[PDB]
Amino acid sequence: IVGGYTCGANTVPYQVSLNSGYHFCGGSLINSQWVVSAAHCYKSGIQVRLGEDNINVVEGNEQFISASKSIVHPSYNSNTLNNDIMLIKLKSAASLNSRVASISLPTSCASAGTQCLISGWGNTKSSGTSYPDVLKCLKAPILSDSSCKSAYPGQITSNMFCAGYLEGGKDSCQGDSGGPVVCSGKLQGIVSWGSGCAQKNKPGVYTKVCNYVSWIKQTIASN
Ligand SMILES: CP(=O)(O)c1ccc(C(=N)N)cc1
Ligand SMILES: [Ca+2]
Repeated sequence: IVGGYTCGANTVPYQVSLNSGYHFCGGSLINSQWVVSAAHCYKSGIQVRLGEDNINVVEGNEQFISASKSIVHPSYNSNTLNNDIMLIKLKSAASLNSRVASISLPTSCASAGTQCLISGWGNTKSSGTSYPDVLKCLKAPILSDSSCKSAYPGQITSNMFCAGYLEGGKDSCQGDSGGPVVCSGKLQGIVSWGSGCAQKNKPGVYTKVCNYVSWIKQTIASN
């Protein structure tokens, strides 16, 4: 997260860190046994870490659980990043309390103009590199599909939306990938891609979760 603020420990309870020896992507807890992330975050050997603030210190509220299975969307295209969404089932259910909570799936798509909360442990600079130890947050609006398509000609599909500031300076970044975009208490997006981070006229591109609700529910109902 470039240009954001320190969230505060456990103030984003559905935020997860995907660890394979080190933090490599974010994700969101959608029920006690399932996590949603970006398909471009896929790897074998994922350990899911819940209840994290400082990912380098054990502070007392963590639950580290291994994944028993991961399911990349059937239509994921790694060249275009269309359908950049994956499901990860945990080996055992997480214990839910006020600091580890699921985030509700959307019942409708959110509109341009809606303000959302984006969070993650990714890079905090647009030029160099500086990864934070504690969770960063950014409030940003969903942009209109026209400006989104204007910023990225021939690249935005109906499964994507832009959120951010055209002026630059505030955006998600590398390391935030797979993380949540929550608007009015519902998971609306997944940190997916963008050109560089926080550049002028290159807002962040997010997977449009409302389009995948049926696929998520039935996949979890059969696995
Ligand atoms: C494909 P990725 O995971 O490296 C990524 C994700 C988000 C951005 C951004 N918001 N500018 C840039 C790159
Ligand atoms: Ca920790």
